[PDB]
Amino acid sequence: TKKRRNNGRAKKGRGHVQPIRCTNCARCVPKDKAIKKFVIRNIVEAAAVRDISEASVFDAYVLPKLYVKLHYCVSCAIHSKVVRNRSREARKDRTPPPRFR
Amino acid sequence: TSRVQPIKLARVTKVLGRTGSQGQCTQVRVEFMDDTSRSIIRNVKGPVREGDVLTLLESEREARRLR
Amino acid sequence: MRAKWRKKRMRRLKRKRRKMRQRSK
Amino acid sequence: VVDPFSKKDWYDVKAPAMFNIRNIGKTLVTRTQGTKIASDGLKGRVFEVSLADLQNDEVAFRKFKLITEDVQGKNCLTNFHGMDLTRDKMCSMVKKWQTMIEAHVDVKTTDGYLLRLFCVGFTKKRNNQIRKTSYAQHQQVRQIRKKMMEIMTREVQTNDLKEVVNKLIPDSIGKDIEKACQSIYPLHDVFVRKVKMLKKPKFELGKLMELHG
Amino acid sequence: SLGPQVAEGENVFGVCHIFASFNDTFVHVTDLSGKETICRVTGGMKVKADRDESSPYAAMLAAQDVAQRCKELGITALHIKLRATGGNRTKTPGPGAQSALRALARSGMKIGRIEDVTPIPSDSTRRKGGRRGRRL
RNA sequence: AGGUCUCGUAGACCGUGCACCAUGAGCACG
RNA sequence: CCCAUGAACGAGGAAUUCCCAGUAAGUGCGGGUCAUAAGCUUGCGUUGAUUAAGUCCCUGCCCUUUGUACACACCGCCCGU
RNA sequence: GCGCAAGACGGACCAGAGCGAAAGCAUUUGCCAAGAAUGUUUUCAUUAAUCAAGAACGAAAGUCGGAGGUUCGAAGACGAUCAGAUACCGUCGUAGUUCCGACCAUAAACGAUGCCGACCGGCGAUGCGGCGGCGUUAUUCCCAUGACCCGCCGGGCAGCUUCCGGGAAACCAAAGUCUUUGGGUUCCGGGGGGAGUAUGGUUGCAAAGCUGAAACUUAAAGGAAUUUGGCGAAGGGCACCACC
Ligand SMILES: [Zn+2]
Repeated sequence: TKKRRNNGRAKKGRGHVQPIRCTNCARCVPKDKAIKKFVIRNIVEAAAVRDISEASVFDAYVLPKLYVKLHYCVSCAIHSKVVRNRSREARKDRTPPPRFR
Repeated sequence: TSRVQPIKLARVTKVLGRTGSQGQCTQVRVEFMDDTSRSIIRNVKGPVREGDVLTLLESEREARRLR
Repeated sequence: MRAKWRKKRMRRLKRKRRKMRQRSK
Repeated sequence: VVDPFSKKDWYDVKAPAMFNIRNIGKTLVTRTQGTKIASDGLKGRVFEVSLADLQNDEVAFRKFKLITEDVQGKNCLTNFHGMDLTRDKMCSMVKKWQTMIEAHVDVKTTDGYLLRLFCVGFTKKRNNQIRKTSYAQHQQVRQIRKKMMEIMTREVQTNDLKEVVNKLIPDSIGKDIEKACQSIYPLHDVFVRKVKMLKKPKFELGKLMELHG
Repeated sequence: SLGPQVAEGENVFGVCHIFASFNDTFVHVTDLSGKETICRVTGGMKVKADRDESSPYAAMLAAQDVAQRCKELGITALHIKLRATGGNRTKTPGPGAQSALRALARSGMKIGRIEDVTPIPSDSTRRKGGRRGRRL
């Protein structure tokens, strides 16, 4: 039967979307179907930031950040706990979850 | 390390949840006597009151998960 | 038995029968 | 059999007179072992340095390329080779729900220097703007790109390398572009992303003498 | 073999190229010119096990060995050149890079500016594997 | 003239990954 | 009941059991079994602690959501030579 | 680390955004040609949608001729996994994957919903063109321009709610205006197999494409949605016969 109002993607007037490769896998997934992960991290986060802070020749030296973007296949997205499954009535919530941490 | 560091005193302010795999460790908001401004989070072991004074060896690191 | 490999085997059988017919005549 | 660091030397590299601090580091090279000389092997080296390691207090995420081509003994003198940006700043400037404008201009200076000036550009959401999109039309992007092209080909051919290296140290061309393209679309984030040097003239030692002062 | 000028409060600067894949960890130390390396150690140098080639502990051993080596050689200021496997493969650096950097800092060494110099492509060729990928 | 500005708190991830799954002899009662 | 004979055992591998206050543990006394009868069990009494006011990691149990071509209900149904 | 050479592809910007009849389309610049929508007190005056024969285009794979072979990689070779692997995995690797011309016309070519036209609720945003109106900016004065805000109009990709209504229900502003059954017009379905099979015709170098049965057998095969169930599915809670 019909599961969602859309078809698991965002293609509405296109027909063909330029496929992309997965990160953990190598699946040829379409661009609007894959789950996109954009994580903002730095080089060291908690176990070495003070150890660098008293080992740097420049005082008040801010650590540079690392910016990567991840494309996930759906099986890789479920297997890596990126996205979960909800109930029938709770599926139609397009708002992102509150990023408290 | 090969560095010397003086013993810095500490004081808890509010007890937090208990971390660890078996619930052995405890999170607590802990604060320094000689530096009233700064306050860090440290993992403690054993039963803690809501204002007892604490002895800490290193003031550089921060608390984390059970891992 | 999904229909794709059933159709593949039936196509191979049809090709074998046709090529037997053209070797016979 | 023998330790390789016994037959080694130590040399000092000198920044040119366009900068402020002439000492940026030290390098090492082997002795004149046999028929080969240690002079040419010390020549083809590219010294990546930051802007804050050259001047006092400025933008610290600007990188410069320095190459040596002359030695005289226990000392090396460098020359400009290119200008780049750090990767974290480049990844930090790009974000969703805005447009990116890029262009490249091939320019020739008064000397034998065929450069290649790149650029970036990102539109700015207004302070009272309610729309989350903030995109631009294609012809507006074409006009802004043509304006950047003519600005970057306006200021190179009529003048030499030294004062345009001096002009590249602060935000001058980017501020001129952002002031010029304000009426078309109010972009805010303008930088010269990468400077590449293609062609070399015939090398003569007097230019390297007067370049370092 | 050693720095000729006396180091009263200043320091000499070299670069250290950390290259951390998902199955190896490279610590490569080179002068500021980038051409002349001085010493290199890998994660397979300090362990007799092919599986633990990209380990935090092997990274600590390699970092301590290379820190000691440049300590008798005479380099005390390092510029970190961190790198993942790059290319058409993944861009996240290996877990041994952080442990190697922390162990290099713990040896009593001064560092300068750190950055990531991983070779990200614009658009490279086809990735290794099939259309359905490396399924398991 | 003073010297330790005041008030409240999740600020938590980060060498972590798992092989080895073939088959079901049947089946009541009003 | 009395006298002689005086072995192993020098605080025990892998593994595993029980227990938050008059508790565990030490200690003795009653009852059942009984002609003769407690190294067992059930009650009683004396002395009397260390640790903790949590967790879901292990071992199990319960609930919600989701998938199903299973309803004699996965020890189920079921495709091909 | 410095250069050189070759081929492939245009990330991040990239969206329930745009264009195209559909396949499909993403570096900059130049040339040629076409088109929707908006505006119009311009022109012709019924010239109109659907359409058997017929005609163009048509993803990938496959075929026919050659400098192209960088990466990837059907068959093939090797090593492990396994009771048994010529499967999942790893290393090489032919034909292809790239271009120019000659072919075939098949997909879940799916919005699993033919085309034109009329009527029937609201709301908030998006893209194009036009219109009106406080204010800010390209510094301070004046005009219109680009950017922003507040409305409106027409077309389009779309979103939320309901006793408008319908449906077997999932659900639907169309899948509504249907026993109170008629707006116009092409293609197509009659239980499940046999079977898209045999034969004939037709097209093609070939692979195959279109047209397309019968005999025999069967009382079921199927579509929605509830209750414990069963997951080598994800969470949450409890327990000194679980742990610290
Ligand atoms: Zn994947």
